[PDB]
Amino acid sequence: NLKQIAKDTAKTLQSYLTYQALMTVLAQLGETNPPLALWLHTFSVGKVQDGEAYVKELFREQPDLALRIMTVREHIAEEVAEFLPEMVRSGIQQANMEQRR
Amino acid sequence: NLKQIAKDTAKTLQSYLTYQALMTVLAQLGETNPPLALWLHTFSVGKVQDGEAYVKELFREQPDLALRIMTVREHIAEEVAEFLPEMVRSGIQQANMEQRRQHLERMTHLS
Amino acid sequence: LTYYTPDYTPKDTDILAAFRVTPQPGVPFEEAAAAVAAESSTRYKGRCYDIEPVPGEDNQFIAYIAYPLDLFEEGSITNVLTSIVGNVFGFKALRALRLEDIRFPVAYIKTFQGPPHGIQVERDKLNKYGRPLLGCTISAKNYGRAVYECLRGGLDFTKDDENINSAPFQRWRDRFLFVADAITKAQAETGEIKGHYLNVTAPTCEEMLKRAEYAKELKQPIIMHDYLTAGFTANTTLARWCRDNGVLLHIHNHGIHFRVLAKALRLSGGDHIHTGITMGFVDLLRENYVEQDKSRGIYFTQDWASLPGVMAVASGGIHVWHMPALVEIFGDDSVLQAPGATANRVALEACVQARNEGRNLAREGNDVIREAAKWSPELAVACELWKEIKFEFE
Amino acid sequence: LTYYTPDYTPKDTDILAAFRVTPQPGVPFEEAAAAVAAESSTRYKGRCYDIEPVPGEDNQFIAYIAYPLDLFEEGSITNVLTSIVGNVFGFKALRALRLEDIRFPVAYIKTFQGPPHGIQVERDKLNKYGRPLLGCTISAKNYGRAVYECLRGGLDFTKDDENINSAPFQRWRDRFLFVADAITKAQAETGEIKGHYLNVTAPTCEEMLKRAEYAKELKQPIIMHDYLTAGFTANTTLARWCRDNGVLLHIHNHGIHFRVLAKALRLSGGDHIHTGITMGFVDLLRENYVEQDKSRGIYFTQDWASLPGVMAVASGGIHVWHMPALVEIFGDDSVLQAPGATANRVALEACVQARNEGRNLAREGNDVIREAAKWSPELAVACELWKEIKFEFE
Amino acid sequence: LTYYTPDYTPKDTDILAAFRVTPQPGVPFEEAAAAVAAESSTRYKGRCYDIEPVPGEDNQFIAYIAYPLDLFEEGSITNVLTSIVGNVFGFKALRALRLEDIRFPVAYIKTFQGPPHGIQVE
Amino acid sequence: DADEAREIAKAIKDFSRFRILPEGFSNHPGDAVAYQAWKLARQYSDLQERSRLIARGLRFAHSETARKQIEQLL
Repeated sequence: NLKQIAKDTAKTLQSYLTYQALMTVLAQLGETNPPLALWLHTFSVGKVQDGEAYVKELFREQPDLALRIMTVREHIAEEVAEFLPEMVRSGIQQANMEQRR
Repeated sequence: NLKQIAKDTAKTLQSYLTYQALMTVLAQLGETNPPLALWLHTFSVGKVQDGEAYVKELFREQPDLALRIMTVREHIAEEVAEFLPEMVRSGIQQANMEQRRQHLERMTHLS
Repeated sequence: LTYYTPDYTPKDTDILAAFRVTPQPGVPFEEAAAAVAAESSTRYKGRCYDIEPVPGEDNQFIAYIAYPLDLFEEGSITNVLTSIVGNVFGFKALRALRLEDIRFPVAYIKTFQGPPHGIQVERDKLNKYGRPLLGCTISAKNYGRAVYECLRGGLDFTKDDENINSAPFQRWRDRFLFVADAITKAQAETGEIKGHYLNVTAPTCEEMLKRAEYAKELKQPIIMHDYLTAGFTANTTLARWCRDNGVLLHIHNHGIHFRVLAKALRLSGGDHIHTGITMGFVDLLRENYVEQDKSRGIYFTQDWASLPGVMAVASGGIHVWHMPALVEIFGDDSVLQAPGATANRVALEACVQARNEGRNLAREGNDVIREAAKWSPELAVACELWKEIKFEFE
Repeated sequence: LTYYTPDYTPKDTDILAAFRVTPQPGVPFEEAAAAVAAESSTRYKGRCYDIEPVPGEDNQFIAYIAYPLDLFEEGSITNVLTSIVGNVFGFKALRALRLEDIRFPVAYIKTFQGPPHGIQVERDKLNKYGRPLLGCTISAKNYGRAVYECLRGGLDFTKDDENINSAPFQRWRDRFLFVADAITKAQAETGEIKGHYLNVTAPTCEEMLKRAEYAKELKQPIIMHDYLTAGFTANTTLARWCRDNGVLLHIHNHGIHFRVLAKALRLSGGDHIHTGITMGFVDLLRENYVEQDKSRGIYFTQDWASLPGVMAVASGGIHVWHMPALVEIFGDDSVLQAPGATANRVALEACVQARNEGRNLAREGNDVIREAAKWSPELAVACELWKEIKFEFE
Repeated sequence: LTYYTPDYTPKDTDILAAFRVTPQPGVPFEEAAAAVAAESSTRYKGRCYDIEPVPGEDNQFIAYIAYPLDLFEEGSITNVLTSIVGNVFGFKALRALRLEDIRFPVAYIKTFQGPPHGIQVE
Repeated sequence: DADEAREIAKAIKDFSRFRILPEGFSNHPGDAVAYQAWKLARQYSDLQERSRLIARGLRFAHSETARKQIEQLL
């Protein structure tokens, strides 16, 4: 229809916003805690963007990174999702022109 | 920074919005021209990413159906993509209620 | 207000600056630029001749200031960097101020002598031609035993970086021998000539004259130090120790952009400095003539007019698997950072021949690393350690 | 995580740093401080022993890091400023990072020799005792004729500042004579001995050795240069030219605070440097012992243990009428910046006797300037030029 | 004959000479000037760009030769006076040859230090 | 010569680095070096400075649509 695709996309959007969390997570612990930099690739094989499935495995060890993965997503989803209406429409004008020419 | 992120997000979901473009055309041509759906399904399997740069390869062999994929970037990108602001943050509050419960599931196991 | 004459073309011989200015609320764009060109200097005055704005950014404008030729001293970078931006960063009428560019004339570039050694002159004692370089950072005997086994994997030199001076556990003299005795046992056993880059930093300079006369007596290769916590004045007493010896070439919102700091450092000296805009100054250190690219930070035009080039150093971190991404961008004429050292030389040497076949090394980079695993066991380990992280969410 | 042991008292002989840290969202306060004490150095490791927070400010916390004694080289400021903050400013896990303080031990302070001349030693050739100083900034003959008439009003010296080197209109040699010939015609005609502070800045140092051997042959007073565009390495070849001659003493969110830069500069050398917290380092350059004032930036405690003091320079601007406000704050032992020069000496000399009567010079400062107009016509002009701006809106 | 390109403007930075030339009988004015700009030096070659004559005098013509900037050593008058007129006075195809002028660029004048003392310093 | 074909090989490099063809240009290297010579000639707002980039701009431009883009500068 026209409405369920907007919840369909919002399920996929939320996944990619969790990606930008984990790339920000991974780019910072590379120098601060390097023992906590080569073990984050034990849980992010094939799908990086999980939210709690790794944490259910991280409860039986130290699960504290998750509450930081969910506080990285705050400052980006509050500063892109409001500015989103022009940011996606502006790239439509590019991909309207490049294909017309 | 954030403009490094936000400009990267601007192309990712766009390529996802040009997929629901191609899927709307996919269900449309399964009813009007079933030869044209069986050939569009042949090209669809080719594992080619970057939806903006995917439609350009369509103009190479078929310059016409690549306009109908582009057509809904004015028409279906208004009923899917302006509804994103009230439909992200609601799910974040849900994930603030889905995963905070399992800090208690371990705590009850610690109880 | 005779410091703003836009009815004027800057001459062939003028010195010529830019500034990415940001003023306080209500401050006009035409009086902040006369607040720069006048308070720098004092026919002997700079004049802001152009006032171009910046699109889609926080209220900046590009101020083009033109100082005369005679205002400055021939052959000095300290004077040029001080009579221009002495007390111009100290105003409260501006929110920010950066110095994006400087055009030196042709007449003033060839007062300077420049880097002692270039893209040509480096290949004399350095036995590496047409392919970039490699070098990794490292008690006193046990410290000498470790560089004894890093150069034995392909490293063209090594780095005594992270500030190792003479401490009470590891003195300055007993570090030089044990990484000179460690070169004499890897020059012949690997078929190439390698250095170990060593710090010369001392309290005085009379002690620094003894940390550089002891190093190369006739003992030892081309051996460097920094520019920070030091100056264009501190490193002029020893960059001109390369005018006798050929021995020290590696230099290791509101600011001054690096391409101003790179014009200051070629003309001072040195053969390969550490660091569209990443492509920007690395087409200033290496090129002869550069035409005006406003989307690259290159706001001016000045031919270098026959003066020795200077290469670049890789500045992103550890890169063991991400090797063909650097080879295209920095090109041939650059420098990059024992099982863990033999994986470095193999991944570098492999890509360079697959470039010269004609294979597009941008869109093919990983498969050239993968075919080089079938004759090298040290690249069998590394490619699994690095990141295959993707998204196919279309 | 052996880089954070809060169960530990830092010794009597440890080197001891602070940091006003600000991390990224979600980053804990206990792992950012182990991201500092470990990546500085490498029993040979610094340990963040305390984690105190900051009240009512953007999420800062004070990290107390304790490096051992033996980790460093005796008598070096370049080593201390580089092995501590080498690659610690280069993280992305922090929003900001400042270096607020350093405690040197008693054992490591007296390895250094310090400033050559102090609060005692300055009064030998300088003929001014118990009252602060005065000095104002200034073709080639016409340039010499202007300092010829600034010192003739009371200026204890003058300043060849704003970067006057040898240009093609005004060479370096023909500026030294005409402001040496201008001292010999104001020493005897005013009854005091005055200098003119001159730049020594050259491209090389071999040329800088000729801009300082020509200045004082036996010709000339105590004559200085800077620290920026120069180092603690550049100004060590000529601050130890004061170890023969007594001739160069004036030094002219995310950073390093000035009180770290002031510990680095007393111990390097010089007799009066240019600049609660304004009162803060000026009780480090001048005092012997300072107890811990957390509301002053003085976070530590270290006695200076008998080493020569160093005075301060006025750093607010032109101050002709605002004279008694500086005399209380910087005290006696400091330095401040021909009709326009005779108004300066009179307003300075007047207040100092009205302090010693017992009159509260804070709550009375303007009337002491007004009573000194009735015997000085140059203070009759100045007090009307400056600002009487008030508000009585109660 | 790539030493005579009159389709060329001498640059802002070129070194730039003149010559009041007088050739033997029958010798053309265009090959005596390529007999000067080529045998001086050896993109590294001087080029006689102009061939102007002299009115009412014995068959002279003014040859404008343009050497590049990089051809010479910074700060030397011996080099400039020798790499230009080394073995160019030694031809028999010319009756005479004089060197009337030299333009130094702005870029090459200020390599030199010059007279120590001037109209001011004296 | 050597140095001019150095930069022509650079100009075709960036013209083929792009994912998108810019307006009025095709796959020929005569369009590649005439795209840079026009892209870096928009920035002058002066007539007697841009003709240094227009004579070279009219020296390489291969298709007629790439000839019109150079003609807008005049």
